[PDB]
Amino acid sequence: GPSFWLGNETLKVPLALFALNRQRLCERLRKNPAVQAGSIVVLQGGEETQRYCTDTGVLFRQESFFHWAFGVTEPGCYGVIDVDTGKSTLFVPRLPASHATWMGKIHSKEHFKEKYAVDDVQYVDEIASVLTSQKPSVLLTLRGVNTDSGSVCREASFDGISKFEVNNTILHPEIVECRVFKTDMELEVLRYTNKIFSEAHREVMKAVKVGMKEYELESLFEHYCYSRGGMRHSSYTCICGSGENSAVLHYGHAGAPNDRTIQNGDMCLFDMGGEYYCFASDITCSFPANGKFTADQKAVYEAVLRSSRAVMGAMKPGVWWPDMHRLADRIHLEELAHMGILSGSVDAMVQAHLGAVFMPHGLGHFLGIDVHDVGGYPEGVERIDEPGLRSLRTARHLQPGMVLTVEPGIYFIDHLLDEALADPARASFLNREVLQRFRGFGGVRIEEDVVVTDSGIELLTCVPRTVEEIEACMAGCDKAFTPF
Amino acid sequence: GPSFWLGNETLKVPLALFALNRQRLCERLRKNPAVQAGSIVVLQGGEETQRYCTDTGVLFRQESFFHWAFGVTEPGCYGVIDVDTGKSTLFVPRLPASHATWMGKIHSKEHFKEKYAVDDVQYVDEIASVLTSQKPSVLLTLRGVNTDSGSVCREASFDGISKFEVNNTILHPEIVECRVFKTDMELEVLRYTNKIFSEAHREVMKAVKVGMKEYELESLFEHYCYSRGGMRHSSYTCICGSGENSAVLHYGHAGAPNDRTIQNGDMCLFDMGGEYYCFASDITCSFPANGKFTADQKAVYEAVLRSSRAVMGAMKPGVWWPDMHRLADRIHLEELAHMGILSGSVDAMVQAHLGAVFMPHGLGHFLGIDVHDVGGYPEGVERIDEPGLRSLRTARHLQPGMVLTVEPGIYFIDHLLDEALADPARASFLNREVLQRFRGFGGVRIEEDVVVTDSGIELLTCVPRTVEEIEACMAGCDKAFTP
Ligand code: PRO
Ligand code: PRO
Ligand code: MH2
Ligand code: MH2
Ligand SMILES: [Mn+2]
Ligand SMILES: [Mn+2]
Repeated sequence: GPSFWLGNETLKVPLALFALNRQRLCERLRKNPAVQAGSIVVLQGGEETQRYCTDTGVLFRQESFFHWAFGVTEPGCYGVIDVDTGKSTLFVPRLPASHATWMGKIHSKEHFKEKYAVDDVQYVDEIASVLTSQKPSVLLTLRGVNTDSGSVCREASFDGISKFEVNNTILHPEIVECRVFKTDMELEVLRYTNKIFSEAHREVMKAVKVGMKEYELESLFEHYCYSRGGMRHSSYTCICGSGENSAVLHYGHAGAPNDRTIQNGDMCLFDMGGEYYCFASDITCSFPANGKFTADQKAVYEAVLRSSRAVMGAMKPGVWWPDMHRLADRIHLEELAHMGILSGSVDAMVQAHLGAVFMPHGLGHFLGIDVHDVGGYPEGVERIDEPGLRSLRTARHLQPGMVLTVEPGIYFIDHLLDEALADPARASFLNREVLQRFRGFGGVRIEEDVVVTDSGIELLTCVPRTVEEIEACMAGCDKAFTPF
Repeated sequence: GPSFWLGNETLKVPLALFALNRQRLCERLRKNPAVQAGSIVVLQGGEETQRYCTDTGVLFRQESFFHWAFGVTEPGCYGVIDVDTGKSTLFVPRLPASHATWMGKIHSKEHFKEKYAVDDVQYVDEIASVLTSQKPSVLLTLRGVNTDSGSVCREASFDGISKFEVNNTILHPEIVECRVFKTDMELEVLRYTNKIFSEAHREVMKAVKVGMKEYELESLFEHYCYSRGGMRHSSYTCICGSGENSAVLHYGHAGAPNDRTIQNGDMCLFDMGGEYYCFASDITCSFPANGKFTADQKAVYEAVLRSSRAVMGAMKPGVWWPDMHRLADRIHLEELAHMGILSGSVDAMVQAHLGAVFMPHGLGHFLGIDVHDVGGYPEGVERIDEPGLRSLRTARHLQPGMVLTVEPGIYFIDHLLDEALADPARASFLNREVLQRFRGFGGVRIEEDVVVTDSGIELLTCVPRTVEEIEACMAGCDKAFTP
């Protein structure tokens, strides 16, 4: 069958991937006792948007559920699935003649049918007539709450939809659950995005020089990924945090746009990712700007390497993700105590939530079509109201087919350190004279992407990770990729 | 005073630029009979957005009128200007403590006052109280129609604004008119954006090889502009059209995403643009993929070079922009006839609107904080209902300080050609025996950015333009090498 491809060495993604997702969704819905025979899933694709009141176009990226089901890159579409038969119908815009001048060839419905390997293609202006002729019992539309943004998913609507029976509660939990478990075809794409991003991280480690701006490395990474990987869209704003900026967890946004000069002695924390055909990946590398770890840098870094690998080594089906987060906390505290930053009983430190002072974010998150992927907190799975754990993006137990980031870190964040020092329950653990040396250190984060298997995990990411590996990578002469 | 800067060799932009814009707006409003004493201009900045229902952030770019007035890069702000005194007050978000963990330092109001060189800074939630204390006669807010998108500008609103007198008709045409005329400080930024984009276009011409995907060149261009120019944001999606794709005017969007393999013999049309600190520029270079113009490519290309240079040489204050569009049409028709593609009376071709078959878009547009900048069709300036001319983004007369693109092109667009061949009014002008050779050629567009001056124009763009200059650039010749 057909495949999405951007030529050269980019990955061919079969449109069969989306057909399988549609099948899986129907299979799940058929088992839901509330689902009536004759139901039709109705999804609405994204539309082109512009900047404020201007005619400046925003680069179009498909809505994630719609992509998951159909893989359609064009704006202005709808897609429906007959639950009982699995039959798919794509609705495409009927375009004006002037499109051929400004935008490109006006493709036939048959072109789209072949391109997307759906059962039928119709024009958007006929959606009410077409669905009427199919005599559905109920239209199943998408409405629910994303548990990372708190936003409500936008339900499909079209002129005439008021004449149908519409249910907007059943679909969301079911399609979310399908997205949580990746098919082998989806995993192939995530292996590819990890390959390209792993290569680009290596090129950045090779190219970094003291005196560069953070954004120079962001730019190089993005250029490698687009020109060599076909990765055009960003799945999130890149974090290139040097020096004290590596303690700022989502550094790099408009308010803090990666314009610090990298200095001799800095630690760099490079959290850079993106997507291919709307499949995301998310990798973080930490390394000394000047290519040589100091003793302090080695100690902090190897603490996070230790928790990274202890978590990966423990992950397998049935493991509770919050237990992995607490495992990382305990290891960080042990290592910070060995360094002399902390003293006392690590058991007592854990009871006082001291780990969250050094790792205030969740250990890691589901990954898929969104970087913070859906389904972390389905009905019955509660957020834990404790420091650190409350920021976890899932409190689920692991099952085969889940894709997770594993991203422990240790940071020196002044307002958290200052809170802890003011609190007698935590202050006693902290050795102020040693900690003072680490003020302004920033932090270290090591982020791997993994898939849960029947027996453990498959690591998707492949970057240098030990101190010796990183130092060797940075000292390499072959860049093999020199734009100007 | 303070400046915006991204270090290295990027441009330092004084915040005085925005203070001057505020002063100019107040001076214009003071002369407006609809404006009473005690008025306050109220603008609302852009907010952060996310992709659909996800927590995936969209890179924040400031709303253009707000930027013009304040130069503020942070989301969630408001800004007000006392018309009588020019006093400026910036309102910034009151941030949660957790911001310090995830997003960065929580800056004081004094930090922002110093950063932006405004007269006062307050928190956004205090805006009703602060404006109440100033006892304004009326709040002047922004509402009007963008004549390229047809969208209505978003008017500022806040909790409690219903307790004020609000006027939303006065401000828009006045702040638009201010934006139409660039200050010397604004021109410095547009000289810089043209410098970086011109350099990046040269790098693309040097790097292009038969067999590359179009998007490889898009990527290289963007990398130059960001890493060397600090140009992070795109002001529109790059058009990297090879072969027949060069006849698709806004090629490169999600539906046609620059994924064609460049072939020997292709013409390339690279319309590649962007912005620095929300100041745009927009440049198009056309060139043979293999670095050597064929006779046919030279002829089409030099036809557009001729119209480009004729328009640039004719532009000056008082010139009616539609007359420049028709000048380009006449030159294209003359040159297409000199090539043997057309025959007959060129006067008759013009009367038949034949130029629009080959150039269906407007000759060029205002440029500024938006790539298609505001103010092309103020009240009383009408769109001309003729082929080609109806696509013009302004029908104004030129005045000093306007910034325009000059972007004639010639394309071979099958459905427009076929329409002309079916039309007895146009068909006889076309010589199929020669035209058939140009089917699938794509097209050529040459786009320069210029400033209208007292004496004519200032050309901002600096890229190779003659056949010899382009061939030298693609062969890796240094700059300052003069064929
Ligand atoms: O947002 C999150 O969950 C992770 C934490 C560090 C950066 N990304
Ligand atoms: O949109 C416009 O007015 C011009 C025409 C060619 C591409 N940009
Ligand atoms: O977390 Mn990246
Ligand atoms: O038109 Mn560029
Ligand atoms: Mn992550
Ligand atoms: Mn233009």
